[PDB]
Amino acid sequence: RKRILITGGAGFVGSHLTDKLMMDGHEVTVVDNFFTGRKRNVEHWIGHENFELINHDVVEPLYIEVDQIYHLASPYNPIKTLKTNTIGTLNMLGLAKRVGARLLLASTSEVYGKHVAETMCYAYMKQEGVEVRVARIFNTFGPRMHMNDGRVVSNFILQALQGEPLTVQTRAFQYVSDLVNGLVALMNSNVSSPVNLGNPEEHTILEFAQLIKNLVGSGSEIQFRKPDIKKAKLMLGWEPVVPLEEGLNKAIHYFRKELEYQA
Amino acid sequence: GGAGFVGSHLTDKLMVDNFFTGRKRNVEHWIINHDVVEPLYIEVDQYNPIKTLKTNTIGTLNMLGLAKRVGVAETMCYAYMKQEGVETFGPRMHMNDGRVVSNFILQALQVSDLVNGLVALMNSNVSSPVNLTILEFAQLIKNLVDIKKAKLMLGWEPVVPLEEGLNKAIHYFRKELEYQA
Amino acid sequence: RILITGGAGFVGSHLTDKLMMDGHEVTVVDNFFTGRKRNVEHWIGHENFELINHDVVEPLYIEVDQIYHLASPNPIKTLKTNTIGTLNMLGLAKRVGARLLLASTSVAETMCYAYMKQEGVEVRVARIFNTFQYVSDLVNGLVALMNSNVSSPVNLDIKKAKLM
Amino acid sequence: RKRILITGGAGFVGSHLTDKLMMDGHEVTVVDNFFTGRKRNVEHWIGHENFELINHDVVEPLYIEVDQIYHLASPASPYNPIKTLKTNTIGTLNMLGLAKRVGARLLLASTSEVYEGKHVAETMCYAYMKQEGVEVRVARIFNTFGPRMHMNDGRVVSNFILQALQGEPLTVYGSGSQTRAFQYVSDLVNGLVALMNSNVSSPVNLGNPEEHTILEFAQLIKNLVGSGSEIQFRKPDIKKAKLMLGWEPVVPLEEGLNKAIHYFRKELEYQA
Amino acid sequence: RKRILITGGAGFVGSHLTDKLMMDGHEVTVVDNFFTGRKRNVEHWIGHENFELINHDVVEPLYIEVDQIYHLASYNPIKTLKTNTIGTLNMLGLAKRVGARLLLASTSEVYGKHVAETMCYAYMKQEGVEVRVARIFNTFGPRMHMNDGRVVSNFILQALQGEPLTVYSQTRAFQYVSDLVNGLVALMNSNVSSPVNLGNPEEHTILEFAQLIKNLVGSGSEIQFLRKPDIKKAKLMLGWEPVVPLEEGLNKAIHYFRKEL
Amino acid sequence: RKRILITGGAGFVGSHLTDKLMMDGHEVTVVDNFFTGRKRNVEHWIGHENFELINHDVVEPLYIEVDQIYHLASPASYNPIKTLKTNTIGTLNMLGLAKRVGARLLLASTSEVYEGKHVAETMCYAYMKQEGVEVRVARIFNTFGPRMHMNDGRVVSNFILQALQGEPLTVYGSGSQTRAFQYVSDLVNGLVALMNSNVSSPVNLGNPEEHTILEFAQLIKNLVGSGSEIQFLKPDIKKAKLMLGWEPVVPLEEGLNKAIHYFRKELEYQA
Ligand SMILES: NC(=O)c1ccc[n+]([C@@H]2O[C@H](COP(=O)([O-])OP(=O)(O)OC[C@H]3O[C@@H](n4cnc5c(N)ncnc54)[C@H](O)[C@@H]3O)[C@@H](O)[C@H]2O)c1
Ligand SMILES: NC(=O)c1ccc[n+]([C@@H]2O[C@H](COP(=O)([O-])OP(=O)(O)OC[C@H]3O[C@@H](n4cnc5c(N)ncnc54)[C@H](O)[C@@H]3O)[C@@H](O)[C@H]2O)c1
Ligand SMILES: NC(=O)c1ccc[n+]([C@@H]2O[C@H](COP(=O)([O-])OP(=O)(O)OC[C@H]3O[C@@H](n4cnc5c(N)ncnc54)[C@H](O)[C@@H]3O)[C@@H](O)[C@H]2O)c1
Ligand SMILES: NC(=O)c1ccc[n+]([C@@H]2O[C@H](COP(=O)([O-])OP(=O)(O)OC[C@H]3O[C@@H](n4cnc5c(N)ncnc54)[C@H](O)[C@@H]3O)[C@@H](O)[C@H]2O)c1
Ligand SMILES: NC(=O)c1ccc[n+]([C@@H]2O[C@H](COP(=O)([O-])OP(=O)(O)OC[C@H]3O[C@@H](n4cnc5c(N)ncnc54)[C@H](O)[C@@H]3O)[C@@H](O)[C@H]2O)c1
Ligand SMILES: NC(=O)c1ccc[n+]([C@@H]2O[C@H](COP(=O)([O-])OP(=O)(O)OC[C@H]3O[C@@H](n4cnc5c(N)ncnc54)[C@H](O)[C@@H]3O)[C@@H](O)[C@H]2O)c1
Ligand SMILES: O=c1ccn([C@@H]2O[C@H](COP(=O)(O)OP(=O)(O)O)[C@@H](O)[C@H]2O)c(=O)[nH]1
Repeated sequence: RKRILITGGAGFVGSHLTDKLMMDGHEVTVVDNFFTGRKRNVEHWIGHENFELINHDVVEPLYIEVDQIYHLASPYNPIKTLKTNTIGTLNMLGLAKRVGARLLLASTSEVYGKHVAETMCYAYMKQEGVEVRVARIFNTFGPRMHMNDGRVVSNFILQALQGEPLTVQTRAFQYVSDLVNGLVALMNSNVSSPVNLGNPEEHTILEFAQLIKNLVGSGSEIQFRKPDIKKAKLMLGWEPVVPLEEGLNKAIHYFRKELEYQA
Repeated sequence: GGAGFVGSHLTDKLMVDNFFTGRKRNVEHWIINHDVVEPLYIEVDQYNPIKTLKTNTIGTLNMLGLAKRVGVAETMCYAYMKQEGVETFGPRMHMNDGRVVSNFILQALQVSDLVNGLVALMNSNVSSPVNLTILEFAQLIKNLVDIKKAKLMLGWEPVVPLEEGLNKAIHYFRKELEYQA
Repeated sequence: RILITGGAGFVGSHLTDKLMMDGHEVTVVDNFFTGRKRNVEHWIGHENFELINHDVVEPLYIEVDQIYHLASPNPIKTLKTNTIGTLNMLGLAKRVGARLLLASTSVAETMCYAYMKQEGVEVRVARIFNTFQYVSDLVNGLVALMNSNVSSPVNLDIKKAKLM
Repeated sequence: RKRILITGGAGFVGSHLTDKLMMDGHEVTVVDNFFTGRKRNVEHWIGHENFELINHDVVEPLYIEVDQIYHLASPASPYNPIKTLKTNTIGTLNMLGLAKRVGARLLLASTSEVYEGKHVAETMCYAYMKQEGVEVRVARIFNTFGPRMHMNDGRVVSNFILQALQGEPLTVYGSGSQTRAFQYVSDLVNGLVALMNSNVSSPVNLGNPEEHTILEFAQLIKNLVGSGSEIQFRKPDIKKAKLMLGWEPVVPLEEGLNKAIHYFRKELEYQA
Repeated sequence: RKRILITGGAGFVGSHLTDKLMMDGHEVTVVDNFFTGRKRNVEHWIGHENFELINHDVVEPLYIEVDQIYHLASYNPIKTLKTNTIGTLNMLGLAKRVGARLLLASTSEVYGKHVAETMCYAYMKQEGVEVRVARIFNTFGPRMHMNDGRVVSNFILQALQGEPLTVYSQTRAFQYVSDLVNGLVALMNSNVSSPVNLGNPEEHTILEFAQLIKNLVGSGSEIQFLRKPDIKKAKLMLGWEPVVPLEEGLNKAIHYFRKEL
Repeated sequence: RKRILITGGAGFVGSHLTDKLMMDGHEVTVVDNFFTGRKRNVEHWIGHENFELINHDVVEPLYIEVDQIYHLASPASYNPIKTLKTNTIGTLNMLGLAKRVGARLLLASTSEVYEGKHVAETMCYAYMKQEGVEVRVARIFNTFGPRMHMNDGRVVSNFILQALQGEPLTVYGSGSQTRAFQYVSDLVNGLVALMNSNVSSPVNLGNPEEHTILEFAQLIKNLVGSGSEIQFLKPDIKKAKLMLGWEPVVPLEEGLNKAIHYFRKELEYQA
């Protein structure tokens, strides 16, 4: 069992990763500045002997002894984002260099500051021999996700839950636990080249509208880049195993829980 | 300290926090992550005991070092005054604090007047300190499920009755417990 | 290895002598705000003594075994000394595993029991009374209280000190 | 007349830019860490009342009162990727912060290679413009040659001048049908000053659209040098600069090559 | 009347200087880390509206708004060098910043206080800092250091104790302190940039001093064996000269030593 | 073989030292802020595995792990305040470094102690006495050779310049005053000898062989092959000779020729 640091672990993906790593009995250190993260996503672990929550900004230098580093800190405010993606990543690479820790960069499918984040990691690998991992994350959904990210899956759930009409090409979405398995898979693998972590199983916009409507139980009216993971299938033995129905239900539950709290 | 219980209701009426015991949801309808232990520079007009003690002392020292710059914590206020010329239940409250009233509500389910009193003492010239049955609470919560100095120097008094105050608090407690499921 | 903050003072300097007579590596930290360097100058030069011009509100990084924190003197500087200065010695204590004795009177106490409960700092709190009690006996009491096992407060009603 | 700061001003382009701004009577300050720049490139201005040379790294914060900022600070690649990346990102952020703090206009010297860190460098300038209202300018610079240029930059024009001067055979990869577009530095320098004082905050290509085949450069340089050397075996679109700035390369190739050949020859003789 | 900073103003020369400037109704400020100075030397003034004491090391940057800076701050060799170099750099830095006239208290052993001189003239030449350099000669009087080891202290100590005056024919000249202070203020408020000798041009041999002090102490003590100050420049520019006879001087100094012991 | 730090190693003396120590197979680190030094004087070693160049100012604290420290970082003569700070704060720092990492420090002082070089020596002995730092002090006399500052107002530099440029060789007085000059490789050998010796007291490193001003003028005139017109207007190394067994071995004509070559190459570059 290892000492793991998770930047942005108080967010959507980070908190779910935090759950799994705590379950495996690791010393998880979460660093978050709560810009888009919430203390609530990890508050169940506050007090636990192997967990620690630090209100810290990755733009500011951080000095801790850890074994692994999941760098997931990246949020409207373009300057703060650019500084986080660059100065923040440089710092985590500096920290991994100083304490001899492995760093996984949570990059994005949008690379087809995140682009230069990949490069910075490879700059430290090529030059300072820092063990790096680069995951190219595609569209991900689930509990604790940002409800108003304007994305097509979130809108349909919201509109369905409030009885509003569902206002309406293919979309690929993966459940968050799939991604979390993928990150952990990649982290402990020996693949240092970039790896696509997304769900290649696509569905049309209308198909999601019709599926979510049924799963919610609403009387709402309907008005008027596919991820290739053959590398992950082969190098990691990884693929999404959580069915669309099971994942959507857990997410619908979370949204439902949140909307009732705002009344 | 405005991301808290009294902090949020005081922010509300008038329209910096590390979210240690505060939450963003308490003020997010108006949208700095700063620990008051660290020196803060902005131009204005008006469980873990170590962190609590460092906050109340080093923190209050800063705000007095800020107040002085831009024009036991009680004693530090009067030290700055003399030397440097420097001048409860409700929603969003801590449920698991251990308070008698709070405990009864949790077992049964299973503040604006303070905001006025802070404002009234603030815009007044009184720097001197000013103050702002068990069964009957139990039987009332079950159904629904000395300030004389503030009366002469301020003319302020609590005007919200007891039942108006508990029901508004009960609503909040219920809302939270459903969220925990 | 013993560190005495405010050891160029009334009590600190008699405390300084007694500990230098027993041959401990005394280090006196002081800012001379109220303490006179004459009080301890007769020790300057010897191998065991060291005098450091230092204000406790500024962090102090030294390596000692015991800390006789007696630093206490303009009301604002007095409050920064009692609060921050104490937080800096408990931080020094916690950092170098030093046993700390507070010199309370008949807030800093609370910090001292905070660091014991939370960070496991060995602390000693002496509620000192009016001294001119004679100073030689107070040193006897402070030195006795440091090398004992009583964490709680002890007056120097001395029913507790006499029996413990 | 203005107070101008030039980061990387001790290098190839920056020093030529420095010459021009000094001649125009400005208070030019050069900030450089001499990682690839040379003090000789600007030593002629040292002592002059309007010039100041600072040994500074743009990765470290800098606080000086200026009106305009020419951000040319970026090492070249023949090397040290971490320092390059840190310079292009933390360096730019430092200068954008300065420009915001003192109300200064910043021209970023970007590159044609964006068609690393130069890309995210552009984005940061616009982030500051959009959010902090900082006046920014972005030049996308194409291949530039001339005096004070790095001779071993692996570039095709540098190699031909070198091999010709040493009587070595001029090596041509392939059939030499590939085309290369090169601008003299005083042209680029002219584009940069124009762009700075214009009101075009969108990226502007500064390059020489006049192309020539590899074989054409080989033979021209061969003749201009006067050697018995043997021959062995992204085009800049600048209509935006031509229209918004009234700028175009006006220095003929021959005049520019003679001057570059001179610099190389003077340097090679000093290394003997 | 001006805002005067005096570094080392709690020392021997420093403190008598603080006495005059305070008596003249100035706003004096002492910055001192107490390395070889004592609070009782200036305790007389603490609490006064125009006096302020600061326990401060000049090796650490200082930022106060003063008009004139008397830089007198100066066993432990490394700390002394740091104090005399960095310390002086800081006060010259301070003076450049708040436009103050700095007077350096240099010594006659210049014939690193030499470099402190050279720094003051580079800040004058290059940054336009008004500077005053006093080359100070051997001084004695009240509040002087009994155990410093100089020929005059040992000859009062050993006289007063009854111990033999230890003598190692060569000549020394000594001025009284109230005379060095009068000439320090006179140099500050003058227009002389170049260094000016502050001393007493009356040499006495080493053995002469030992028998002299004896007849002043009047104790049963025996004797057992084992750069002349030119002040003409200070005369004509400053109108300053030692006015205190040696005899009266040594008496006042013995009265300090005898009271202490 | 040791890890050696050379401050100011991009200067005249420093780069020639750097060459020698790199040839001897040491791990040489050059620290310089290029205020009077030039990267070209050392660039041939950049890329080599045992060489590292750091653009650093010794007035700023430096933390490196080394065995020996050659402290040559001091500008030549303009800006007095920066010279003063480098010689004092710069030295305090390099001694502070030496104390922290246990390194032997050689200070390059000057014969002018017969500015800031005097007090630089004292600081070294303060650290030796108080902090047990192993220190060495070389009192360097006038040195000439390739890579030297040409416009240092020095009598030999001026004579080569004026001769190379066909200008008249101006000689003040009758030119009967005498000057002693050493070639740089001689000075370097002395420095390495002084560094690896056990002599911690100051040691003069100079060429005791003196010549009159007019003698240098006429020799330099002849060695250049110029038609320049002539117009009109001491190092004691016996301790170095005995303790280190060192003495200058490079003849004057040989040293002057190599120096004349350097000046000549430089003036042509200034065309
Ligand atoms: N969410 C997706 O579907 C998706 C898609 C592609 C890529 N990704 C990648 O996955 C990672 C996790 O994203 P998410 O969807 O959980 O977003 P999120 O906002 O839930 O997670 C970001 C977390 O980082 C923290 N943070 C941001 N800036 C910080 C700073 N300067 N200092 C300290 N903490 C800071 C925030 O407070 C938040 O807790 C992201 O980095 C993103 O690039 C996510
Ligand atoms: N509510 C009551 O009945 C009551 C009773 C007695 C005293 N008080 C006083 O009234 C004040 C209001 O209490 P509340 O009910 O709003 O508590 P709260 O916990 O809701 O709010 C306190 C806020 O201060 C912030 N904070 C704490 N330590 C900090 C630090 N070191 N740096 C930055 N921010 C920090 C927390 O994040 C929190 O938001 C409290 O300070 C307390 O001292 C309240
Ligand atoms: N008998 C009494 O006089 C009496 C009565 C009640 C309480 N006490 C307590 O006993 C303790 C000893 O008191 P004392 O009379 O010996 O004190 P004192 O005033 O004689 O000595 C206090 C010492 O602390 C030093 N000091 C003050 N502030 C400092 C700072 N910020 N940093 C470093 N040094 C600093 C002073 O220079 C002085 O040497 C005190 O802490 C006081 O609270 C004493
Ligand atoms: N010259 C070309 O052909 C060409 C082509 C495309 C783009 N550009 C752009 O033009 C700009 C200037 O190019 P150049 O050929 O003059 O480059 P150059 O390599 O000759 O000079 C860059 C200058 O900046 C200095 N510098 C480097 N890193 C620094 C740091 N971290 N802090 C402070 N100073 C630093 C270097 O020493 C050098 O003087 C570059 O940014 C380059 O991207 C040039
Ligand atoms: N009086 C003489 O015999 C004599 C003779 C020649 C020269 N001088 C010069 O006159 C000046 C005054 O001498 P003095 O006899 O008063 O000496 P002194 O030792 O009595 O005075 C020195 C004062 O400087 C202070 N000091 C020392 N280091 C300090 C630091 N780092 N920061 C702040 N304060 C510091 C000490 O606390 C002390 O008060 C000295 O500079 C000395 O060089 C004196
Ligand atoms: N050659 C001589 O004639 C001679 C005579 C007497 C003494 N010396 C001494 O020999 C040493 C070498 O002198 P030189 O002739 O090589 O002169 P130089 O000017 O060529 O060497 C000084 C070197 O130190 C560097 N430097 C200056 N300030 C610095 C700082 N703050 N940080 C880092 N580097 C800095 C300069 O860039 C330069 O490379 C000097 O200490 C000088 O005092 C030389
Ligand atoms: O005059 C200045 C002001 C800013 N900075 C640097 O530029 C960075 C970015 O500035 P910004 O305003 O974005 O950051 P902030 O000061 O608000 O934290 C800062 O970290 C500073 O280090 C600078 O070099 N010169």
